[PDB]
Amino acid sequence: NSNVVTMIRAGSYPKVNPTPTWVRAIPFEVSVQSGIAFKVPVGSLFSANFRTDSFTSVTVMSVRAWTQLTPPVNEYSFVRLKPLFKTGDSTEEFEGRASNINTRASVGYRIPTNLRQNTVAADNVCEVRSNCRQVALVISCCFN
Amino acid sequence: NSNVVTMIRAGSYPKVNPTPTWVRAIPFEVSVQSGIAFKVPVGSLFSANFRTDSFTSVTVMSVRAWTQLTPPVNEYSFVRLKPLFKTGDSTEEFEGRASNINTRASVGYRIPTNLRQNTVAADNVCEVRSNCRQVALVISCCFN
Amino acid sequence: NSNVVTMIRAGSYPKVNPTPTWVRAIPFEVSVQSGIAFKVPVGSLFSANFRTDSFTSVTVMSVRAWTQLTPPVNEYSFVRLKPLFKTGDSTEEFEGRASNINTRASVGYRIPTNLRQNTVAADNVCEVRSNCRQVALVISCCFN
Amino acid sequence: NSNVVTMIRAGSYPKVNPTPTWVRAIPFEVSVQSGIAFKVPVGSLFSANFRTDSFTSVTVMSVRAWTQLTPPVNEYSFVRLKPLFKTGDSTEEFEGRASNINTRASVGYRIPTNLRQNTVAADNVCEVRSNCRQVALVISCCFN
Amino acid sequence: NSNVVTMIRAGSYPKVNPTPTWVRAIPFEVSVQSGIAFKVPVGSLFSANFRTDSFTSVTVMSVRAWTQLTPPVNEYSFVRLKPLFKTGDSTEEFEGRASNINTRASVGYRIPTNLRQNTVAADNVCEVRSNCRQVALVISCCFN
Amino acid sequence: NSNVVTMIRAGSYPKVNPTPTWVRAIPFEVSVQSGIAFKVPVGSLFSANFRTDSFTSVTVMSVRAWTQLTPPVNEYSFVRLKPLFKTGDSTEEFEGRASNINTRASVGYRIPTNLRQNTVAADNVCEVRSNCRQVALVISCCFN
Amino acid sequence: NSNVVTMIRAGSYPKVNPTPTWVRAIPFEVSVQSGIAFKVPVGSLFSANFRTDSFTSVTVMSVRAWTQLTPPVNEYSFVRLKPLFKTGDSTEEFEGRASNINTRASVGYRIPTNLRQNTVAADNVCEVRSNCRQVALVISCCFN
RNA sequence: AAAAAAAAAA
RNA sequence: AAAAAAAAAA
RNA sequence: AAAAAAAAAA
RNA sequence: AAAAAAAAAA
RNA sequence: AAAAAAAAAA
RNA sequence: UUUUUUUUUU
RNA sequence: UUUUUUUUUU
RNA sequence: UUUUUUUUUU
RNA sequence: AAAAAAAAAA
RNA sequence: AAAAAAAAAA
RNA sequence: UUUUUUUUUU
RNA sequence: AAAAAAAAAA
RNA sequence: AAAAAAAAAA
RNA sequence: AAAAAAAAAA
RNA sequence: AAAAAAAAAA
RNA sequence: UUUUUUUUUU
RNA sequence: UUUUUUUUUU
Repeated sequence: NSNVVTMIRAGSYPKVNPTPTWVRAIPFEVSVQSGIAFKVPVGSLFSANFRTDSFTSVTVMSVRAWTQLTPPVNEYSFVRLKPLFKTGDSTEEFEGRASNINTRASVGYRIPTNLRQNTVAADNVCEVRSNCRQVALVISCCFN
Repeated sequence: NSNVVTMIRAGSYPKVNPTPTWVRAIPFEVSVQSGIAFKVPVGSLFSANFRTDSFTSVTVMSVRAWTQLTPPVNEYSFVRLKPLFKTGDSTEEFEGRASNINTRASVGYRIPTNLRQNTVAADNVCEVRSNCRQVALVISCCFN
Repeated sequence: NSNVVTMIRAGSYPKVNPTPTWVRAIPFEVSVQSGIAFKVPVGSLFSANFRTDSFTSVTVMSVRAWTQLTPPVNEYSFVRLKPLFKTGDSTEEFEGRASNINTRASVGYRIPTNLRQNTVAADNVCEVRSNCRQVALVISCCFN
Repeated sequence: NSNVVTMIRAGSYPKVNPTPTWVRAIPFEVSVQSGIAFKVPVGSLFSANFRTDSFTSVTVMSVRAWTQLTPPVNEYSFVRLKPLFKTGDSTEEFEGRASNINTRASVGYRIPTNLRQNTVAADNVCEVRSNCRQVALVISCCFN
Repeated sequence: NSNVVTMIRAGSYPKVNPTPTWVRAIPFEVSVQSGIAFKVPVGSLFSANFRTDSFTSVTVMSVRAWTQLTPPVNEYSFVRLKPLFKTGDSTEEFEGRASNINTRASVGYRIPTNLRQNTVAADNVCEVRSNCRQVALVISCCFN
Repeated sequence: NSNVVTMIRAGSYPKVNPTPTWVRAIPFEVSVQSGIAFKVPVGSLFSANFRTDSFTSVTVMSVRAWTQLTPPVNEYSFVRLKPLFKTGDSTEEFEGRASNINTRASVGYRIPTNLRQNTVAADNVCEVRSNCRQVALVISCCFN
Repeated sequence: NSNVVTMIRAGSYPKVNPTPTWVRAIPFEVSVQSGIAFKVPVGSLFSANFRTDSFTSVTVMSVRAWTQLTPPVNEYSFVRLKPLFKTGDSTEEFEGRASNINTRASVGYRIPTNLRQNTVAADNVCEVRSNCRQVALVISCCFN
């Protein structure tokens, strides 16, 4: 392949965008209490730890949850997800349980195209329920 | 297609990365004096206006320049580019001229694979010469 | 086929959901006055008569209306539907008339994918106008 | 695809049903004592927690059991299932055992077509035996 | 072809709609100040000058902009667009610049299907920035 | 498909039209007396109830008529149409009768290409005769 | 398929057998001491708990062994099997060891066709050795 | 036959 | 790949 | 048509 | 060649 | 697609 | 993708 | 007979 | 190996 | 393989 | 040759 | 889906 | 698809 | 399958 | 024939 | 074309 | 022999 | 990709 700089025959000035969109998967954790549902805020996706402090809106595509800490004694890990939306919250409780006490419990859900609108920091993604004190999330989204 | 949320049978916790790389084309402008060469610093690529204030290094792939203002009276626009490298500056003067007085002049150059190392904010990209007082650049690079 | 019980060789604990979604066609009637449009509330879909008193939101896909009672003397039955949306009500008046005085008049409309968001009990499906005193509806939707 | 509402050319009033059937897999847990068989009541399937409080009968198709808590010390988890029927109870003890002490034990059985009749709340599904104090069940059935 | 009136063998009365939908491209201009962003109201699309004064909602599909006046002295024409949405404003700045000082600058963006909801007169389409005092807009939309 | 806004690489300013044409079918009713022909005015097609109050001319392609009320006692429904033209009125009497006393009568005619000129509000479409007091008309026309 | 009873045109009285053979895999456990071989008696296969109390002889085809309890501290589980025969005992010590301290150790041996004679309750099947205090056996055999 | 630099071409 | 329920389709 | 980044898939 | 609007058709 | 110069190659 | 100049490899 | 949702089997 | 986003080449 | 009765089906 | 139960197998 | 055992049908 | 009336055509 | 309206495309 | 939801399957 | 009942047949 | 108008058959 | 349940289209 080429070993030195080569000339580019550029033409007219193209169309540019200094602030483009970005498809990303954001990993973060949430602290949950026993028997209490925790509304996960959308504002947790806008942070300098994800290079996403420049955005103000995001389109969430899918949500995946993992238990982050060990379950109580004699129990297996479980994590539930209840989707939330601005036009109307859902009543599904997608639950995944671990079959080994030393293994995480995982579950997720996909958001259909008809409900993939923008969300801002004040909004909530879903509700999380678990017997472990911490839940890790991996949210596939498009920042715009 | 689907009209409601559907469960995702997630498995083990996957390999994640909260601060990934990003291939971009960064547009920005510089002020140039007549008969004086302007050194374009690499620090101009790290800004919040480009969503890039979180990176510290960047791999430049190609540089393109356009004249941003009108040329002096009776003249046609022109722009020269001299590539600069930490291992050793080059002496090429890639020059493009305008064939219409009302049209921009443009030129660009490609950096070969053997010279695509990282550069930090303190480094320089190239030298810019032009008869117009402002030059527009679009630098294709990989942030990491 | 099998005549007695057979053993299932199960494995790990699967991903479960106790409150799943449900695509339905909900029949119900509304009383209409002469020359006055009636806003059909979405809350009519959540009732124990439909096994749907557990849902809080619903995604309406298509609405079909029939005249339920006989028209006034010397007239043929008719029914008009005007779709309503939270992001902006429409002005279309889909209308159907009966060609026999003793037959029902019917009409319906389809909701596109871009407008298939969730609606709650406080929302309205559409406006209905009819010279008959009652109108039967069959609203294809997805409860979630 | 369409971006606005389109008219449906509906015809006569169709055959309707406001309370239809539903095939579901219902997850719930039962408390088991050591060396004592526990009868699983059919009434545990009718609940507002499963959106099935509107049904009174149910046709059971298959039953799957998992150990929900840890086994006693030094032991591996096990679970036994004995199908119960109104016309005549079976004596099969379908058993599954865990090969890892930290993993659930699971087993299941399928009800043939000749035994798929309706059952009410008073009826029993099966007897469960386990060295663990809790057993999670997932019953595939059709509500009607 | 036929040179006189011929009889149509019509049948039953069909499904009619007096106020139908309408796919349109609405051209109009806005006044922009130097260095000041201008929010384009959706109400600009409802006017008797476009035959659309009878509509109350509209679904936008794409937005296009051209510079309507000459840029300041020594400068090339440019125009920036930032899409706005009720669910969440975007941060993109789609920019197009003129390569000839006598030529307009043009740029545009397309709204995805998942963001094509209804918008009323009080809503805003996008922000516009330009060094020219007037920008010509052409908005492909569906009236309903 | 796309989930976020994407940039359109627009070019020169295109040919636009703010007040375009429109192919429509305009449904409306007229009051007819027994044994008296009624001239249908073209001005009935220009109204805000049809979104066509902005037009001043219209080109008719075909005319259809149904009886809107019940016929007198012991009689079957009928309707006659006589096309009218500015260059010369026709003498045809396209007639359709009901085979059931409870059913509407329908008939229609098509205007050839050589007679499809513009018509203003002062002009008349056709004469209508019927034993019923009201006749429903559906006129396929092109507004311009 | 047939929904009521049908007539069977039987012929002569067939050859019957009220006490037929039966191929089975008998699950049972034995208690084993440390460093002491345990002779598993054939009489353990004849029991009402396996529906085989009516048999007096059995033809053993294969023997499989699993550890039933946890091994000593710091040790992995293991189990040995030594086949025994009335015509002459074997000296093979088929051994299996667990590769996880929390998993069962398993091994098995198949009896060839030339050594598949009948064995009564007084006979032995194999000698079992293990560091666990219990071994779970599953013996494939034909009861006759 | 492919690859690099300088030049040329549709 | 076939079958059941709920929904949609030619 | 190939390659790079991010995402998604069998 | 495909997608959306209005009209028409088997 | 061919030709020249500098370089690399089977 | 090829022709030519410098160079290399085989 | 297929698309889609819940679920199961492989 | 393809689809999608950013970008370049042609 | 055809025919009859009763039932079910495209 | 297909269906069932029990066992076994790739 | 097959091999084996018990039984049935043809 | 053929025939009849009026018209038009190679 | 063809014709008209509005939108889009090579 | 394709798509959706609930279930079942290799 | 398949399935049920009664009848009939190789 | 076809196209068009009126009309009938299917 | 198919079978079943609700439903739609043809």
